[PDB]
Amino acid sequence: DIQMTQSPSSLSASVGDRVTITCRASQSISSYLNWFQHKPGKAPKLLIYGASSLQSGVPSRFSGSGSGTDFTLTISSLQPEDFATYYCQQSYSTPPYTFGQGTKLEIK
Amino acid sequence: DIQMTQSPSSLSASVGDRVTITCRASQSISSYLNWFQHKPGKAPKLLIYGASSLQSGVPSRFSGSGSGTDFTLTISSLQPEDFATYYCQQSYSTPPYTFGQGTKLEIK
Amino acid sequence: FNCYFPLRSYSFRPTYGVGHQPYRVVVLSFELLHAPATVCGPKKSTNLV
Amino acid sequence: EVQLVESGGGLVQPGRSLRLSCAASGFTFDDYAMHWVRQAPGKGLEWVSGISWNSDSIDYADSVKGRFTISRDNAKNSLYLQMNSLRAEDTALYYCAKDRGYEILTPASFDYWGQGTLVTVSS
Amino acid sequence: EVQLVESGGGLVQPGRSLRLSCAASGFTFDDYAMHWVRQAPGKGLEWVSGISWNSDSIDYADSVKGRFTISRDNAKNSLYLQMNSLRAEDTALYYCAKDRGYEILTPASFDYWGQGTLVTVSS
Repeated sequence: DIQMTQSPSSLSASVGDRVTITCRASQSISSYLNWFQHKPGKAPKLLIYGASSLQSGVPSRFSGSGSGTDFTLTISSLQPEDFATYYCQQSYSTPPYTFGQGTKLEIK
Repeated sequence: DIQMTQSPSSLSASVGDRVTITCRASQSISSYLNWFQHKPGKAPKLLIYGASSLQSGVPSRFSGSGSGTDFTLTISSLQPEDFATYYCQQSYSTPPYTFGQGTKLEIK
Repeated sequence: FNCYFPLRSYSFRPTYGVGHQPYRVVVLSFELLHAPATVCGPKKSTNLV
Repeated sequence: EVQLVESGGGLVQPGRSLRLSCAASGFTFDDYAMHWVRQAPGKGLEWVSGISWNSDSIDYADSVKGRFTISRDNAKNSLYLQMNSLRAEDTALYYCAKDRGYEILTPASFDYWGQGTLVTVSS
Repeated sequence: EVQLVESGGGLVQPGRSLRLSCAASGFTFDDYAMHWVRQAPGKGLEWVSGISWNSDSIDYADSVKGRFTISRDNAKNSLYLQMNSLRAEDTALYYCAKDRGYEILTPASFDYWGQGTLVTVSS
């Protein structure tokens, strides 16, 4: 099997800060992780497919990195519409498309 | 979190024997472990840094081996000046620089 | 938007990808001219005959 | 700009069956795989099931094996999910996402999503 | 061959504050990272704190968060460590080790060490 852990759960920052979120895997998944943004009021949207491949149409502010067992997403600008819940999903292990727990983001 | 154990605690040998010590880790640390020797009468010193890199200035008798999860240190000559305690330290996981239990070495 | 800063910060971590790991690179450029060479090798010198 | 409209949600008693439809209009459908995923009212997202571009490779979640059945009609550009033998722990919000590739179990993930439909299994 | 001299030890009562100094002279101090570590009298050694070459990245052990503070003066090639709100288990030996690297959290470990100084927290 596989287990994904979110070291941070709720993070506070300002409109002019830079934030980082980490997702850890039980074992190596060979950089096969995806990052999803879920607004509480609308349908969730994908931010990153693959380890560090940016999906088209989204701002370049988001940046993904990491390989092996741990992975990281970083926002450099924190625009005031970046309030959502962020998920990390693996697509390499036998359990198909298992998702990690949510990661609340708030600005203060 | 990381948890690591010293399988041998106290060992007995002679002046012309060969001895081995093993360090066991809960999770793989990508061979980022270091070996320290602590004399009872003076400050401890480093011998093996990294997986199997020998720190310059110490005799080549000490030999490091093993990568990934479990690691091993080996002494082939057992000089009469080798009365000290051996420690294994990880520098990989989020607990910053965890240090293992003591491993008493003596000859009779 | 329309104006990005070229400067970016690496995110090197102890357990990133093998390729993701940072490597130190030094390039040595050698130029040979008619001027007396000042960077010679370890070869010794003898007496001319 | 793609559209994913879902219907069939509502409230039913435990042990009954209900029917969901999800129609897409913003992209070519004959060569894309689709998935159904679940979001608990107080927990994160969870995958439920998935079908390929054609009904050859089909996958269900372990906790829902032998109970739910997924179908796909390419002619009218839609897929369907029949829920059978519902229990009190299936009152979550279900999303109808589309895979980037064509197969079911691939490193490629869900590209576009649609607003979830709310179902309730209670009296 | 480097020198690491430490001071500030002694006997104190629980709840008061004191200070320890560590000076190095055998190498260049402006670009190296230092650490303070603890050897228990009857248990193995444990890490306490560390500072980088410059006072930008700082850290502390989990058991001593918000209790101890470290400082570093590159002008006189020395560092300082302040004991605040001590209790019964802080009567152990303290070393002043030198990191092989320059950051605080790197796989590079301690390269040279120095003689520990003894402290006592009792009445």
